[PDB]
Amino acid sequence: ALKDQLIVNLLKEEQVPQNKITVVGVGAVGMACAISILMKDLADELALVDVIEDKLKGEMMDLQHGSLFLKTPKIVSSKDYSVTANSKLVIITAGARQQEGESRLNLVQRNVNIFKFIIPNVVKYSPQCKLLIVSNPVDILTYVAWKISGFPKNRVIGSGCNLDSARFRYLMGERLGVHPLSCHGWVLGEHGDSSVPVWSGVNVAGVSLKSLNPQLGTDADKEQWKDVHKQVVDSAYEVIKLKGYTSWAIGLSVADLAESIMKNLRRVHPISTMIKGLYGIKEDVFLSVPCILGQNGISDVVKVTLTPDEEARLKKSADTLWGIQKELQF
Amino acid sequence: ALKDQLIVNLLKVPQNKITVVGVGAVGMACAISILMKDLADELALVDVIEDKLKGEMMDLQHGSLFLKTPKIVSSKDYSVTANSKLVIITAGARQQEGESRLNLVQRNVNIFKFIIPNVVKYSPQCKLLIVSNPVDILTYVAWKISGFPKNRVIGSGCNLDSARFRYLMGERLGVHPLSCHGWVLGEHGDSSVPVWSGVNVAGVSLKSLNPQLGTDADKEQWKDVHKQVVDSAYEVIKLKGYTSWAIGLSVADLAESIMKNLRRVHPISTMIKGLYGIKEDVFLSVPCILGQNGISDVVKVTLTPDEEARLKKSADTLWGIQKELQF
Amino acid sequence: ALKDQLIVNLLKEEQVPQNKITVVGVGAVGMACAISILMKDLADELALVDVIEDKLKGEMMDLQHGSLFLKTPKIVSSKDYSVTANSKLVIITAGARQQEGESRLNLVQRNVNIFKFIIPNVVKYSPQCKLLIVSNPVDILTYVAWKISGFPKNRVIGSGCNLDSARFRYLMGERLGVHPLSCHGWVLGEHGDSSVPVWSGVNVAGVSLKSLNPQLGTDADKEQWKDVHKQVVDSAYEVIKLKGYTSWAIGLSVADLAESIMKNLRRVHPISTMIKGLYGIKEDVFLSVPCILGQNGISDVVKVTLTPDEEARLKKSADTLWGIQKELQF
Amino acid sequence: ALKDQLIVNLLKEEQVPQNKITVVGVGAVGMACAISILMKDLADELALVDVIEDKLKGEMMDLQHGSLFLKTPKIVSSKDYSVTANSKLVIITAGARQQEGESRLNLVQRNVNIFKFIIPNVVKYSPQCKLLIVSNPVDILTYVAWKISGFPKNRVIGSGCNLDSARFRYLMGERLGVHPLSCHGWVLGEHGDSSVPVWSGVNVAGVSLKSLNPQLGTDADKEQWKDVHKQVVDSAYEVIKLKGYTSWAIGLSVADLAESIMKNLRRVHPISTMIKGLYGIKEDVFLSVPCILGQNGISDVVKVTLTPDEEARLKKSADTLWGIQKELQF
Ligand SMILES: CNc1nc2ccc(NC(C)=O)cc2s1
Ligand SMILES: CNc1nc2ccc(NC(C)=O)cc2s1
Ligand SMILES: CNc1nc2ccc(NC(C)=O)cc2s1
Ligand SMILES: CNc1nc2ccc(NC(C)=O)cc2s1
Repeated sequence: ALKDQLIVNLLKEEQVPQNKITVVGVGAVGMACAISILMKDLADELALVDVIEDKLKGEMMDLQHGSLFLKTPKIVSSKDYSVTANSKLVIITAGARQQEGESRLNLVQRNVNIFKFIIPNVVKYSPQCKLLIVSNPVDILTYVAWKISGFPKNRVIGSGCNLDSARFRYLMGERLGVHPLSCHGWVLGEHGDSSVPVWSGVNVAGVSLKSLNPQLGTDADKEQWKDVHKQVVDSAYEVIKLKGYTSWAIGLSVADLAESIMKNLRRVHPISTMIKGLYGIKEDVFLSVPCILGQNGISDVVKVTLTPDEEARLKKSADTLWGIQKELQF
Repeated sequence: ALKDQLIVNLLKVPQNKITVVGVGAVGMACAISILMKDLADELALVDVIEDKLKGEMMDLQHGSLFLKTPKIVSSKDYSVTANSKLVIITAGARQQEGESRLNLVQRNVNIFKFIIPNVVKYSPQCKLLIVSNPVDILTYVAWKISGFPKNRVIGSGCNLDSARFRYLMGERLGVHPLSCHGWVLGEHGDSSVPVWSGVNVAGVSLKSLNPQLGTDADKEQWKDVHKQVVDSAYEVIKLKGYTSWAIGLSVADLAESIMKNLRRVHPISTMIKGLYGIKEDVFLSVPCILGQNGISDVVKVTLTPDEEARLKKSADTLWGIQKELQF
Repeated sequence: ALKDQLIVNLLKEEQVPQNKITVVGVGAVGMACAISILMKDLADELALVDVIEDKLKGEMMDLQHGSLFLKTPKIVSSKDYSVTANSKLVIITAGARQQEGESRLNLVQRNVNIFKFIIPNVVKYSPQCKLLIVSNPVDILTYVAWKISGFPKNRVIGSGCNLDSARFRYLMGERLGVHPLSCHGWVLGEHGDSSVPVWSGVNVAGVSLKSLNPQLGTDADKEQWKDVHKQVVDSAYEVIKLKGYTSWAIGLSVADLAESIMKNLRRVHPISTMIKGLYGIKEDVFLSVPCILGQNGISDVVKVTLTPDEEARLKKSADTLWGIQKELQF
Repeated sequence: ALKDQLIVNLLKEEQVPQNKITVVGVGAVGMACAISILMKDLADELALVDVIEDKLKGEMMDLQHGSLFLKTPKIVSSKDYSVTANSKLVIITAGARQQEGESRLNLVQRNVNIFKFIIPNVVKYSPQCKLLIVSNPVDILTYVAWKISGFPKNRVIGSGCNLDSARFRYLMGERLGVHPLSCHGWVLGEHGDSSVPVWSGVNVAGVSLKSLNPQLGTDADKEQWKDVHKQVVDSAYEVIKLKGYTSWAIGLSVADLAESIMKNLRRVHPISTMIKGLYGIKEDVFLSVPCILGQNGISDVVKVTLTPDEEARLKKSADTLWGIQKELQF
């Protein structure tokens, strides 16, 4: 054989991937996660799982054909979860998505049913994985993943408000003429209608914008900064209305979270976690708060100081989400 | 104003602007890969479907926190493309299941009659990167319509075909594609030419280890690797309905050589009149040095009698189509 | 020629670089700036200039030999400033540097005299450039480079406290178990002994550490956070005491500023610019305050809200700098 | 405590890194390897070891102070090898270095002695690491580390001719007006004076320069391409004369090798390995041939077809190294 003429093999294999990531679902969100992760060099192996064989194989092939331009030497796919074995991070994007005028919360019974199959099959083959949930309603489905998997809370993460805050910071940037990296501000709570802009923390160079205008984000605000939060809440729906779905931004947001996990960075992200014990919340609610993210998932939670109004808005989001949790049928 | 309370302003054009024409799957794959390789300080998108266009723009803009391209704009109106260093054309009818890219030619020539003069109007000194199919004929057309000197009119050509060939060779050999070397030239399509004479790892000619390499007499039928290269788009189209990611990555690799003036060699579409035994204004892929002025030099690959035959055949097939077309 | 057999030239070769950077000085600082810039792919041409013929050629050669691993296709050097033609960014690292036990301010007479030569030669060949001053005392020398150059003040930028703030954020993250990217805090004023830690802006996820612990950074602070700023002031002197000089941190700091300039990012950095008009300051003092940095340099200045003590401290830094700058002749 | 007021901790972590790299030796070569590996985001922990305590701690601090600009969250140093525990890759750059005019082979007994201390300490704390030898003479010192470590030969790699081949490709590029990435050519054998340029493999776009010019690299060569290989052999001496040492190109070369290993790329590099059984070599000689390099080190060797003259040169290189190697006191 030509190969053996050209190459002397010196070593019996033992290929056990060291930085493997799995993306479950090859819809537009999942493939946006994939290309973003590939282009950030975060993994030595990428596996894709879905239920439509042809679509899955074609997406796998299309990525493989770009390998020259990449640094991820093994891209694989199967309907069978054994392909995901030894993943450090498994990203769940499968399930029904919201239509125009439909709340993400309306997706819950359909995606719970799907999760009942996906989660046990995922955790089966990857004892070291973190589970990053992207499917919606993301906060409820992170709770669901946690309950079905039996994983400890640090290992079950929801993409949560990482995108909402990125959007908030983009829109703020545009108003001030400053790059979003230098515009700081947190949208917490539900990834959806009841999210909470934390005006008290919104700043450039440590300068509190609320300190300069204490009516920031209220109806009295002459510059109507609340509209920036409204734009954040409406963003997914506006993009859905224009191009049919969203993909690129969530892909990049998920890639940003993957980077923190895979590279043990311990950056702070507003992502879905259990918050029993904070802000007077006494039940097992999952919602976005600022969490320190690394190789063991969420190891630490930042206790954001909230005004009485912000705290009320967060408890409100927490009641909403708990109310849907009480509808869950395991 | 809050802004004025916060910031003292002291000072009232982009220098590395890229435009992508067409926000179909190819176009948007180009856009995401360009954004993720930090090649541009402004990205403009142009298409004719207003809602689709604005939505893709917005979806990109929402990821800005995670990118280093501070201005992302879109419009149907080509004034948005002004001052582009590079303009990438991906628009037009796209390859369909079970059909040659050559089936798309007249309709795309018609559309280029509109797009190209509008691009030239707002960026008279850009480099044009044609991706639309059939890319070899459309690169020629772009050149004729624009009036640009030929160095500034480049087709994505066989960059991707060669990438696919090096992936497949790497999979056979257990080696990364970066370390597997080999060229697919000619048409970006069914008449492409694998230059077996050049295929090598670490400077070791595979033909030296297997003289029949790529012929019918090759006991390990490496010709099938080229067959896989030719069929690849057809199979991917059959499976997922179009191709996007590999071509976006390929186009971004080329944008990088242009924007960074790398002078790397790529098998990309250029006018081959008076080279490799060819007499008409045919564009096809040969290895070209690519940089800030586009294509400045061509590598004269030493072709076997056959490889030269296949290459002249690929040229004939294309000039066959190009001949009998109206513009 | 083999070249002509191999290659047909189709185009006359009128090369003019589009993203050229020059580094003046190939001491440890300049070469650290060089390698960091080269590894962030910010330039299509790198020019080096110094006065020691052999050292310059050797440094250039060593970089050139790495070209396969880089994406900067032309690296050149010369004593003659014609080598620097057409630069978009020129970085000045040349001049005397402080010994152990010597103030950066003690370098000023030597480095003013050298700037009288360097600055007109840079401007002669790079009429479109921004000037990034790194040579010390950086605040006074930015003022000097501005005066000599005839450039507008937006295009004459001092590396300032970009490094001091990076040190502060590193030390803070170390204490808190958080990546520096998520620890926010500004050190302003002189890049030197009179710098000001802005405790009122120090935060994680928008949470003010001073609201948590009002004594933050005072002598009554039970965790002695003032020790963090003292480590920042002393950093250069400690590293100089240990390895003889500093290089890697300042190289990375300068590369960070080069990125914002070359990619027109409009990030906010604490860098040296004129502050006449703010904080009661009447004279042409240059010091660090947070500025928006982009392709035309510093286009905007953020007005940080300072406590009375912080502001008094910033005004004293200005006074210190004016004390030396008022005596300069050039 | 302020940390606890700010942050709630969820779990006591496994603080064991997944992608740890250690650099032994913090002279110019070691620190250029360090800055390059930092800027390529290859590791989640960088450990430095050397024997001079002050210089060691100064270099650690200087790197540490740039953390904000990096994605390597822990940088540590110690003269104690406990600091290196759980390294995936340990890069040995320590020992005496070429003075001006000095042959790398002249360093051999000094560096074998240093290695009798270094290697067992490294192996104690990372029994599963790959070893990357950079110290000179690198071929013989790779043999020494292999013998002392007791590792299987796949896990003991010498940086070899990776740099010599990068230099060759740089020079060919500047001759042809092509980027080094698109110029191909292999320099094999000893990293030093007896290296062998393989003229038969020298190509652009698969076009053999020898096919164009049948006298390429020979005494008859109109254009004296052999000068190009002479320049490769002479490069380190020239740079040492000019700047006193070499650092940047070797830093970049070592980082490129680290990348292949750490990301399991399975690229081919001309690096130091045992070539017993090739080219009629009957003894445990280490020298550079093209090797497939990945997460288990050197898994495969490409068999280059050499002319009789090229093979004779290569066996000459083999004999030279074996003369010294075969009599080592250890
Ligand atoms: C077990 N049921 C399902 N598994 C999966 C896995 C992936 C996907 N994909 C999408 C895009 O929703 C859908 C389903 S439905
Ligand atoms: C007739 N003019 C046209 N311009 C454009 C510009 C972009 C596109 N988009 C695609 C993907 O075909 C289609 C057209 S048709
Ligand atoms: C008097 N002019 C001078 N120009 C330069 C340019 C560079 C340097 N080098 C350093 C490292 O200070 C020193 C001088 S002195
Ligand atoms: C006692 N053995 C030694 N270990 C080491 C470790 C590092 C270095 N460093 C250099 C610069 O040679 C030298 C030695 S000598």
